[PDB]
Amino acid sequence: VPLDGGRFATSDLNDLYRRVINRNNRLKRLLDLAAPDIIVRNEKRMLQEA
Amino acid sequence: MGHIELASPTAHIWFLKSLPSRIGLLLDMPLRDIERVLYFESYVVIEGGM
Amino acid sequence: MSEAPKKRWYVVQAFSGFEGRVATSLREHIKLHNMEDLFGEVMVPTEEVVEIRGGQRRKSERKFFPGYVLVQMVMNDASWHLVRSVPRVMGFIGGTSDRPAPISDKEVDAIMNRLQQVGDKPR
Amino acid sequence: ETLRVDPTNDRLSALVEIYRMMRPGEPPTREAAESLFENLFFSEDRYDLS
DNA sequence: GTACGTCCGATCTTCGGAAGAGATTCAGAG
DNA sequence: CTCTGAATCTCTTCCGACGCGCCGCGGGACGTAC
RNA sequence: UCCGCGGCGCG
Repeated sequence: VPLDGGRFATSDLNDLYRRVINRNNRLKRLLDLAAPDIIVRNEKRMLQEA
Repeated sequence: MGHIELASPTAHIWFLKSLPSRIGLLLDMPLRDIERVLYFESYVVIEGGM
Repeated sequence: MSEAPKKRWYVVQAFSGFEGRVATSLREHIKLHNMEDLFGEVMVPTEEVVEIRGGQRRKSERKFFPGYVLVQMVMNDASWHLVRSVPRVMGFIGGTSDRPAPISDKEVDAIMNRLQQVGDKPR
Repeated sequence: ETLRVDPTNDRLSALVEIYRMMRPGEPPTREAAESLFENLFFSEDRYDLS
């Protein structure tokens, strides 16, 4: 909903989806550069938590 | 409706950490060990063999 | 100490966008306590891709992985306490929390070789 | 009987247990344990009664 | 002063009531 | 001896009446340039 | 602009 002013009343669903898609995109980008195993394990854990 | 191509598989909470753990008692496991396995703290064996 | 083990790299997590001041803070905390033998060098991978136009101009800083930074700590207790004492740092990451897990040497060599060719198209 | 149920009888060990149950996961070194204990009930900054 | 990209570290502390699942225990046959 | 076993103690979840009127605050901060 | 939180009040 575009309320008064140059601000947006973002629903929590939008924030959750943005976080999840950002984590997924970061993991997908990181998986094509042969990152260290610990790094991808931690990032996968973060994605699973999200 | 759209879909997000998850790079790595993830586990459903509703089928994991309810009062009866569906995956836990389907595989004849407690909840603590499956939780530890899913959150990247310990390894599990597949097809031990000889 | 009595033994002479290699100061193999470890990984410590930090807030995204705060890596530089975290590294500098590690530098002054290791300087003020005066154990230069215990700690080696700290460095984070960094890329410099240049574009003439299109918003950002003539320079752009990109990192392979921003949330993590590598250090040259050694398996001890006082040194690890010093690592966690620095602000804007959560802690170590690894297989187990009690002892932080190390990094494979062969992939360290591979990533060092990859980082040896950062400079492309000078001037 | 309370002293009989006591698992340990060392002041350093007692600091070890208090440091462990203050927050789990941390190895109990003596210096950090004493610094933490001195900052729970005996430090003027984080503890004072009006 | 102001538009814009990016991003998610310090510390909490005071309900019955019940329903159910998991860890413990000691009791016993032996 | 030692394993089982039924009972017991401990930890985790969910639940708590229904309508209405009015008012006030709501992604904020933090670096990076322009 | 039609949503959320908090507070006060009437049944």
